[PDB]
This record gives sequence, structure tokens and C-alpha cells, in this order.
Amino acid sequence: MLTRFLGPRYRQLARNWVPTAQLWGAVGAVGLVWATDWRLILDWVPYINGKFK
Amino acid sequence: MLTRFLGPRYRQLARNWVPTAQLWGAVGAVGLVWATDWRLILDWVPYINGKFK
Amino acid sequence: AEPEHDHRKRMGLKMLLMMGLLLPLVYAMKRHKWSVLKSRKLAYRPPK
Amino acid sequence: VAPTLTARLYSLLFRRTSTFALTIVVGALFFERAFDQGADAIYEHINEGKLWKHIKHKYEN
Amino acid sequence: VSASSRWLEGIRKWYYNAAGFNKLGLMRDDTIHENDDVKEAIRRLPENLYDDRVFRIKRALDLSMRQQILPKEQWTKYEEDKSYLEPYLKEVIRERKEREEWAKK
Amino acid sequence: TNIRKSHPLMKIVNNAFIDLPAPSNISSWWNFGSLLGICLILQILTGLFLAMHYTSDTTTAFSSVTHICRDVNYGWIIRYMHANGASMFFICLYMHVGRGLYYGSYTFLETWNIGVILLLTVMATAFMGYVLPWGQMSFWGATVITNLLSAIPYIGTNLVEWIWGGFSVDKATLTRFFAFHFILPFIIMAIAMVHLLFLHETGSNNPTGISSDVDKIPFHPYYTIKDILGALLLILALMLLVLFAPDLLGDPDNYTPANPLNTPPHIKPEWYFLFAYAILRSIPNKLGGVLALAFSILILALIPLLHTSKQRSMMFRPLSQCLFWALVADLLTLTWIGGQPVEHPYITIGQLASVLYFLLILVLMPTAGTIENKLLKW
Amino acid sequence: TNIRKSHPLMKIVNNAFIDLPAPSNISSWWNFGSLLGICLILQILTGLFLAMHYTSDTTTAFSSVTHICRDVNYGWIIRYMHANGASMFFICLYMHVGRGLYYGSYTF
Amino acid sequence: FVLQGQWMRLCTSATESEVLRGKNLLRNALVSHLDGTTPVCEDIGRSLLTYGRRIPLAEWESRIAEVDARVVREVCSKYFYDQCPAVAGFGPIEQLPDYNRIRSGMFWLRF
Amino acid sequence: GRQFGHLTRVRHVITYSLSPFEQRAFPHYFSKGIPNVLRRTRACILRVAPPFVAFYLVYTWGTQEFEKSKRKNPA
Amino acid sequence: AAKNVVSQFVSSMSASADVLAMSKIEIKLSDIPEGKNMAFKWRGKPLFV
Ligand code: HEM
Ligand code: HEM
Ligand code: HEM
Ligand code: HEM
Ligand SMILES: COC1=C(OC)C(=O)C(C/C=C(/C)CCC=C(C)C)=C(C)C1=O
Ligand SMILES: COC1=C(OC)C(=O)C(C/C=C(\C)CCC=C(C)C)=C(C)C1=O
Ligand SMILES: COC1=C(OC)C(=O)C(C/C=C(\C)CCC=C(C)C)=C(C)C1=O
Repeated sequence: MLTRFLGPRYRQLARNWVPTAQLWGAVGAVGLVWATDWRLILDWVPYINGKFK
Repeated sequence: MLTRFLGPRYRQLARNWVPTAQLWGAVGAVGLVWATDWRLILDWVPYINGKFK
Repeated sequence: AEPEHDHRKRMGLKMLLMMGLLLPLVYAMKRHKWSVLKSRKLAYRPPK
Repeated sequence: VAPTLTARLYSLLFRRTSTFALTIVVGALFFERAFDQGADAIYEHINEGKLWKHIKHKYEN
Repeated sequence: VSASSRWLEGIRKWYYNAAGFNKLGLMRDDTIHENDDVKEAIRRLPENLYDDRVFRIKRALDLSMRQQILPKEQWTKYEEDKSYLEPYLKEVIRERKEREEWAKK
Repeated sequence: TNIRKSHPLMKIVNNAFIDLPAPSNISSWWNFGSLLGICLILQILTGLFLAMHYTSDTTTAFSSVTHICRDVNYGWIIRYMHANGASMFFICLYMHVGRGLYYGSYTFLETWNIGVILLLTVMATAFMGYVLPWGQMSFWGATVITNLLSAIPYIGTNLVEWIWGGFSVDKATLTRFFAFHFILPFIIMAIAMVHLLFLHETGSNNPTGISSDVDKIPFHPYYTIKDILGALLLILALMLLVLFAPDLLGDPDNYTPANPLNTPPHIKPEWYFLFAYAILRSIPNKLGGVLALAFSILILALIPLLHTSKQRSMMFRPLSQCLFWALVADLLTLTWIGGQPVEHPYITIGQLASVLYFLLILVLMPTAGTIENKLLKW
Repeated sequence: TNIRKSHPLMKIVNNAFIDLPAPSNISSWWNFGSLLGICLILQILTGLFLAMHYTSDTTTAFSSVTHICRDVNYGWIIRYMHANGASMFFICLYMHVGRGLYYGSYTF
Repeated sequence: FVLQGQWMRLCTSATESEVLRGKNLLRNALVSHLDGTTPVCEDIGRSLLTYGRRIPLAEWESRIAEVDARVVREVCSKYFYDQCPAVAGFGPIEQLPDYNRIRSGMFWLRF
Repeated sequence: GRQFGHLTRVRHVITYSLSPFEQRAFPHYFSKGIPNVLRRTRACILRVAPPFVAFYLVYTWGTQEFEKSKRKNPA
Repeated sequence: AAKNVVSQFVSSMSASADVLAMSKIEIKLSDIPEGKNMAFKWRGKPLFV
């Protein structure tokens, strides 16, 4: 019965909020990465190679 | 400046509440006595001589 | 008696540098927001 | 390259709260490293008593 | 009347200046602590005085906030210091005291 | 409608930290309320992490405390943050009470009286805290203190032995003190909420002591950030203490394990009780000493009855200011004396300062208020 | 005005246990909320008294629990009230959730 | 709160249907107003002082027709998003929100 | 309780304000600033300072008497 | 009932493996010369001879 949110306006709504939902996810990611010191993900970043090898 | 509560009515008030303030004190006393098992005070009561000597 | 001695002073050094950076900044943040009030001007205009 | 400078920072990154956050998080990452090494080296210079001595004892393992 | 009265009057003037409400354009009655008797007297004030009293308090709280003070010429001068509240407060107290006498009998 | 304003949970937040009408002119001195808030949480958080390694048994008590500082990762800061936070909690507590006294804030009876209960509670809390490491000062402090209660006629011996769990400060006594030191700060918090509940019926007082309904501002940009800036200042003070001088306010003797046969020549409280300690020993009597010790704290409950001035604050009252500062100065003397042996100078000055403390609050300050009223023709 | 209705502290009590409009037909099954309330306090109280003798060290943990049941005056009931109260807390908890499920209470 | 909430919504999430309504309300306003010798005469005089031309209805239509949601959220953003307002209050205004709060309602943390 | 809009009655008071983004956070900071602190200091020294020196003096004397007392010449 | 549960919780803070009091220490007098105060441990308390 979630057919209430299915139409052109809602489709326009979703798009208007995508760059924002996408940028919020970049915030969440880097934020998770930097806070746990994600070895796997971090080692690829040019500077911040404070784990030598 | 507690001279507000000094007069015939307040004097009548005090008396009307005396038997009550007195009986409340009897309640408080026996209540204290029976709850701590006041040796000194209890030993005089006829029955309740469950401390023999 | 105090094995942590050195490491603590290294943190303490960092605590002083951080504070020296943070203190003025938070102060400026707070002054900026208090601005509205500090320069507010009042006027009394009664009838007659 | 000065009036337009904080202007660009605002235009490209501070306007949206999206970027604003992304920038301080990207900004927290680099800063941590620069402050850490930068302050270690200041703690390093005013001393020279700890593990500068390491070169001796070890290596013989 | 003479030397002595002026000396007590100048001691009072001295305390006044030291008290420093004048520096914030306040009047003595603007500094009174608000109990019921006082809350009622404020209520009984006429429109003009009430409005003036709020502006003064506001002027002072504002000054007190930025910890500044008024230029010396705008300080309230002692005995140019109208005790606008007094007569109202006095009557409110007198009214309360009568209630109190009646409450004793 | 909004979301903040209507939601059952958020309402409470909104009405306490967002839209709360606050006076526009409160100064630092009003920050100590939030700072006590921070100190309370800081004490609870570092307090919990310590409880994850601490042992409440005399056999391993000291050792577990040592285990924390050498072996437990970052156990040492946590331990010193705890120790120094307790002192920070008392500096803030004292500022707060003093602020209330100078400014007339005590006229909010329930708020203030609840505040007295909060003072007593953190005091009872910190005393039990200090015994936990089981140092020489922990044990002899525990001994000297509890034994005071033996001056209470006919009930005192049984009372002291009841809280001891024996005839001395032993095994039963340490574990006991752990449990109470764990539960007390939670109760404190529930009371701090009731404190804030009563405070909300009127809102805050301000430096002038004059009503501020005429000029209120939202707590929402102004006091959130001013409290923030202020907590940062509390952190500086605390961290300066812990990362540079962690024993400065501490006693080097509580580092020697408890020895029920070795009485140190020293024997003094933690600094925050030194004034009360000085008042206690100024009296050549067992009962009177503890009767006056108690009265030096419970007197805060008599203060609102001794308000005599027609103005609320001290901002406009010079004579009263002098008397107030003489109270603070007298309290330095009291702590200083309290931290000194009961030999020459010290006895008579600490004896007279005790009289002054009570002459000041009980007679001098009220009399000044009457005089001041008179000078103003009020 | 009253005293119950107006006092900041008593209001809360009044609005929660005195004048609170309650449905006239709730049955036992509605009692488990107050019973969980009692179990919570019972767990805290006996829990505190146990903490006055219990040791958190592997060396003396069991022994301290034994010390309580033989040596500590009335230590044994306190210990069993604690243990059994934890079970009572779960019987009530389960009644409560079930009551909510049967009756549709979850719609809140 | 509601006023500001609408400006931001439009700054960020303006949808197409409402923009057609806006355009439609505007086409009606334009034409309904230019009814009678008086409003038109006024229109001619004022236009020439400000535009140097008389802008024919067909052109205003063209300019209106070109507006879609994207334009609204871009044009509203430019003028409203995170900008300082001029606020004027008169009457019983104890509850007029503080300036900082009105200023903080000019941007959104969602966005 | 409290709220805004139910505090008190105020009439005929205008309040001009300016946005925080249009003014400086530290206007005459050292210029007007320092004079003010000196003035605030003058206003209060005579009320704060004296009690404290009285202690300062009682402290140094108190210490001297004590230390000098644990010494002795004849008898 | 209230008495009893309250009394029991109150009593839980007194006795234990703390009934000890044996001691009755025998002290050799020739070990303490003239002018000396020798302290011993007696019933958990210091005893001066
Ligand atoms: C756990 C200890 C305490 C906490 C958490 C606490 C928290 C607070 C908070 C948050 C405020 C509002 C902001 C402020 O003025 O600082 C406040 C104000 C106040 N507190 Fe406390 N406080 C505590 C201890 C005390 C003590 C010891 C007293 C004095 C017996 C006290 C009496 C007051 C009074 C009268 C006010 C009103 C002050 C005014 O508005 O001018 N409280 N407190
Ligand atoms: C419920 C939160 C708290 C817990 C769980 C807690 C737990 C502990 C523990 C396990 C110890 C022994 C470890 C040690 O000595 O470092 C201790 C010591 C102490 N705590 Fe707490 N405590 C809490 C809140 C407080 C409060 C409110 C105060 C009062 C400011 C306080 C002041 C002290 C003091 C003075 C000491 C002894 C000094 C020292 O650190 O060595 N703590 N606490
Ligand atoms: C510490 C555990 C709990 C306590 C103290 C607690 C306390 C209460 C109290 C006092 C009531 C009102 C009287 C009653 O109907 O019983 C209540 C009702 C309710 N509780 Fe709990 N309860 C707890 C656990 C739960 C659980 C586990 C659930 C289910 C997830 C639950 C969901 C409900 C619901 C929906 C109601 C409304 C029932 C109705 O009105 O018909 N609560 N609770
Ligand atoms: C903060 C209040 C509580 C405290 C201070 C506390 C403290 C203790 C202590 C010291 C023990 C070890 C002594 C023993 O085993 O008898 C224990 C055991 C236990 N407690 Fe708690 N507890 C509290 C609340 C709870 C709660 C809420 C529950 C959950 C119903 C709970 C369930 C248990 C259980 C199941 C045991 C182990 C079984 C046993 O009694 O041997 N207690 N508790
Ligand atoms: C042995 O060293 C001492 C302490 O450190 C352990 C103290 O803490 C105190 C004072 C403590 C309190 C709780 C006084 C308050 C009493 C009441 C009734 C409020 C004294 C005197 C002391 O000698
Ligand atoms: C308008 O006056 C007030 C302030 O300005 C001086 C405050 O700063 C605070 C701060 C209080 C906080 C953050 C709550 C802390 C309490 C606990 C139990 C954690 C309150 C309540 C207040 O009324
Ligand atoms: C009208 O419905 C209700 C009842 O009848 C079924 C209750 O019996 C209770 C009892 C709740 C109590 C006594 C509070 C206990 C909570 C704690 C944290 C101790 C409530 C709230 C209620 O709403």
C-alpha cells in the first residue's frame, strides 16, 4: 500500500535529494575510515602513509 | 515579625490540635520503640518480655 | 614510580598546542554569535 | 587571490552543509597526521634522551 | 537640621554613590527585591511609571551584560532620585497588615 | 507545529536547553552549573572504566590501582582524570555555592535546598572515593572520619560499628564503601534533575538581582556556546592538572599501602574538607566538635532566613561585599589551618577563624543588610 | 488549588499514580508493568547489599559469594532473593510482552 | 518556522507540479492586472522609466514558460540560501525569534 | 515553565540589531577593552583585596611564629 | 513483615568471620627495657606495653 509514494513528484523529490544523500555517504565513509584508521582503505591515500609499508 | 501568628484565634487553633499532636507523638514513640526493640523502654511492658531477665 | 611520565608530557604538550588553537577559535565563535547582542541599540519612545 | 579566496571556500564548499561536513572530515584526517608528526618532532627536539639510543643495543639481534 | 544632619545626609549620599545603581541609570526603587508586596505595588503603578521602570531595568540589564556603565552625566543623581514605588508599597503593606490583624481575632 | 516543540522527549530538551528564556546578562559564575554537569559525567565515565579493573578486596585493592597505571592501556590518565576531576568537582561546587550567596540566588528555596542535598551527597561520595585505593591516608582518613559519629550520645558506638562492619576499618568496610561510591553518583544525577526542575519554575537570577523578564534571550545560541567555551576552560584546568601535576593536590603517603598499626604524623583530609576539619578540631570537645563540624555545612540551609537586605544581589551593596570577601578569605585561612598541625600559632588562629565564620554568616552579614537598608532610607 | 496538583514534584506523581485516567476494565495482565517495577527495585536493593561483600576478583569471587551465605547475617536470603528475583523478572517480562501481543498494545 | 521552512524547501527540493501552479498564478496575475486604461497607462509609464521598453505580454509569457523546478531551486538558492535577512517587527513581539535563530533558519543542516 | 510571549508586558522600546556576519567579533578589543578592565578593577579592589591581604599577612606571620617557636636559647 | 525484611537487611551489615577476638597475647617483659614503649597487635588493635 506504499503506492502512495509512487508518482512524478516523488520521482522529482528523490532526484533533488540524491547529490545530498550521496555526499552524506561520502561524509559517513571518510568519517568511518578516519575514525577506525581503516588500514585497507587508508593505505591508498597519497599522504597519511603513517603505517610505512 | 512572627507576631502575625499571635492572637486568640491562633491560640484556639493550637489547642484544637493538641490532642492530635500529642497522639501523633504516642504513635511515633511506640513506633520507634517497637521498631528498634528498645530494651530500656520495652522491659517495663507486662507481656513482650521476650528478653527474659 | 611514574612510568607514564614521558608520554604524559607529550600529550600535555599536544594539550597545550590544541588548546592554544581551540581556545581563541571557540571564543571567536561565541563572540560572533553574541555580536547581535553586544552592539544592539535601544531607544525608548513613549506617547506625548 | 585574497577577497576571492575565502569567497571560493564558501562557494565551493561551505554553502551546502554536505560539503561543509565532508571538508571538515577530509580536513580532520590530514590535520591529524600533520599535527601529530609536527608535534612529535617538537617533543623530539626539546629532548633526545629516549630511543635515539636504540641504534646501539639493537641491530645485534 | 545643622552639621549632624548634613553629615548623616552626606554619609547617605556617599553610600548611594558607592552602591552604584546610579551608574546604570537605575533608581533605588528599580533595585527592590520582588516579593508579593512589591509585585503588587509594581502592578498598581500607573502606565507611565510602569513603562519608565521597564526601560530603566532594560537599560541596566543591557549595560550589566556588556559590563559597561553610563557616562557620568547620565548617572542618576542622589535626591533627584524619585522614590516612585514607596507610596504604593506602603499601602500594600498597610493592607496586608490589616488582613493580618483580622486573622488574629 | 514543529518537532522540537511537540515531541514528548524533545520538549524536555527544548524547554531546558533550546528555547529556555534566559537572562541576557548572566556572567561566568553562571557557568559552574553546566561545569558541575560535565564534572558529574566525567566522574561517572572515568569512574566506570576504573571499575572494570579495580578490585574491592584489601588483598588486591592497591595492586589493582597500580595494575591500572602500568599495565592497563591508558589506565593512568583515566585514573588521574578521576582523581583530579574530583577536585575540579569541588572547585566548581565552591564557586557555585559562593555565586549563589553573593547574588542572592538562594531565595529560590527548593532549588537551593536541593543544592545543599547535592553538596552533602557529593561530599559523602568523594570521602568514600578516597578510601578505595587503600593507601595510608585512605585508611586513616576512613578511621578519623567515621569515628566522629561515636560522639553521638548512647547511639554513637553501635552506629560507628554498624557502618564499619566490625570494630575497625577492615575488609567489610572497603567493599562497603565501593558499593556506595558506585550508586551515589546516579542518585546525585536524579537529584540534579530535580534541582533543574525547581530552577525552571523561575528561570535564572542575574548579577543585578533585579528581575530580567524584560530582557530574556534564548538559551539557543547564547548560552549553549558560552557553556561550550566554558567546558573547554574546565578541560584546560583538569588536563593541566593531570598531564603536568597529577599529585600536586594529592597526598604522597596514600602511596604507601594501608597499615592499621602505622599512624602517620600527618593525618588530614583531602583539601576540600580542610576548612570543616579546621572548624572541627578548634573545639576542645568530642560532641561539640562534630556538632559544629556538621553546622559549618548545614548553615547554608539557614542562609535564606538570614537575608535581611531589601535588594537581592550584592552588586549594589558595598558593605556586604566586604563581609562576603572576608568570608572567602576566612575560608582560605580555615583550609590552610586545617592542613596544619594542632601546635603553636595554628590553634588560636584556627580557633578564632571558626568563631569568625559563624559570626560572619550568623550575625555580621545580616546586620550589614539592615544597615545598608537604613543608608538607603528603606 | 490543591497541593498535589500544583507542586512541581507532586504533579508528576499525581499525573502518574493518582489522578491518571485509567480504563475501568484492565485485568491482571496489566499488573505486570508495576510488578516489573517492583522486580527492578528488588533487583537493585538486594543487588546493592550483595555488592557490599562481593569481590570481583577470580581469586575470591566464588569464596565471597560463599562468604555471604554462611557468614554474612541473612546474607543467604538476600543472595537467593537476588537469584530468584532475576527469574521473577523474566516471568513478568514474558507475561508483559505476551499481553502486549495478544491485546494489540504494540500499536503504541 | 513555517515561512523559512518553505523558502528552504524551494531552495533545495522544489518540485515540478508546484512550479506550473506558480507559473499559472503568475500568468493570471499579469493579465488580470492589465485590465482597464488605468493600470495599463501606469504600466507603460513605469516600464519606460525602468526598462526603457514596454515589455509585451508575449515576452513575459516566454520568460514565465522557461521557468521549471530546476530554475526555481537555483534562483531561490541564490537569493535565500544562507543569506542575512532584514527583519522588522512591531506590536507584541516578545516571541519574535532572536536574530541568530532567524539567521540559522536561512540554511539547512539536512542539505 | 516560562516560555516566550508569556513573560511580562513591555511597551515603547525599539531594538536595533545587526547581523553577526556584518560586524566584528572583537571591535575596539584592546582599545576600549583594557580601560574597561582597569575601571572594573578600581571599582572592586577596595572590596575584594583587603580581606585577602589580611589572610596573606596572617599566613606569613603564622608560619614564622610556628617555625621560630621550635628553637630555644637558655633553660 | 516490613520490620523483619528491614531488620534483616540492617543486620547484614554487622558480624561475619569477625567474631575472632582470640589473641590473649603473652608478652615477655625482659624484651622491653626501661623507658621504651613496645606496641603489639591485639584483637586487630594496637596494644601498648
Ligand atoms: C551536583 C551538584 C550541582 C549541580 C549539577 C548543579 C547544576 C546547576 C545548574 C545546571 C544551574 C543552572 C546554571 C547555573 O547557574 O549555574 C544551577 C543553578 C543553581 N544551583 Fe546548582 N548545581 C549543583 C550544586 C548546587 C549547590 C551546591 C547549590 C547550593 C546549595 C546549588 C544551588 C543553586 C542555585 C540557587 C542555583 C540558581 C542560581 C541562579 O540562578 O543564580 N546547586 N545549578
Ligand atoms: C558512579 C561513578 C563512579 C564510579 C563508578 C567510581 C568508581 C571509582 C573507583 C573504582 C575508584 C578506585 C580507583 C581509584 O582510586 O582510582 C574511585 C576513586 C575515587 N573516586 Fe570515584 N567513582 C565514580 C564517581 C565519583 C564521584 C562522583 C566522585 C566525587 C567527585 C568520585 C571521587 C573519587 C575519588 C576522590 C576517588 C579516590 C582518589 C583516587 O582517584 O585515587 N568518583 N572511584
Ligand atoms: C524494565 C521492563 C519494563 C517495565 C518496567 C515496564 C513497565 C510498564 C508499566 C508500568 C506499564 C503500565 C502498566 C501495564 O500495562 O503493565 C507498561 C505497559 C506497556 N509496556 Fe512495559 N515494561 C517493561 C518492559 C516492556 C516490554 C518488554 C515491552 C514489550 C517490548 C513493553 C511494552 C509495553 C507496552 C506496549 C505497554 C502498554 C500496554 C497496554 O497499555 O496495554 N514494556 N509497562
Ligand atoms: C544495580 C543493581 C544490581 C546490583 C548492584 C547487582 C549486583 C550483583 C552482584 C554483586 C552479584 C554477584 C553476587 C551473586 O551472585 O549473588 C549479582 C548476581 C546476579 N544478578 Fe545482579 N545486580 C543488580 C541488578 C540485577 C539485575 C537487574 C538483574 C537482572 C534481573 C540481576 C540478575 C543477576 C543474576 C542473574 C545474578 C547471578 C545469579 C546469582 O544470584 O548467583 N541483578 N548481582
Ligand atoms: C581524616 O581526614 C579527614 C577527611 O578525609 C577523609 C574528611 O573528609 C573530613 C570531613 C568530612 C566530612 C564528611 C564532614 C561533613 C560532615 C557532615 C555531617 C556534613 C575530616 C574532618 C578529616 O579529618
Ligand atoms: C539559563 O540559566 C542556565 C544556564 O546558563 C547559566 C546553563 O548553562 C544551564 C546548563 C545545564 C545543563 C547543560 C544540564 C546539566 C545537568 C545534568 C544532570 C547533566 C541551565 C540548566 C540554566 O538554567
Ligand atoms: C493505568 O495503567 C497503568 C497501571 O495499571 C495497569 C499501573 O499499574 C501502572 C504502575 C506503574 C508504576 C507503579 C511505576 C513503576 C515504574 C518504575 C520505574 C519503578 C501504570 C504506570 C499505568 O499506566
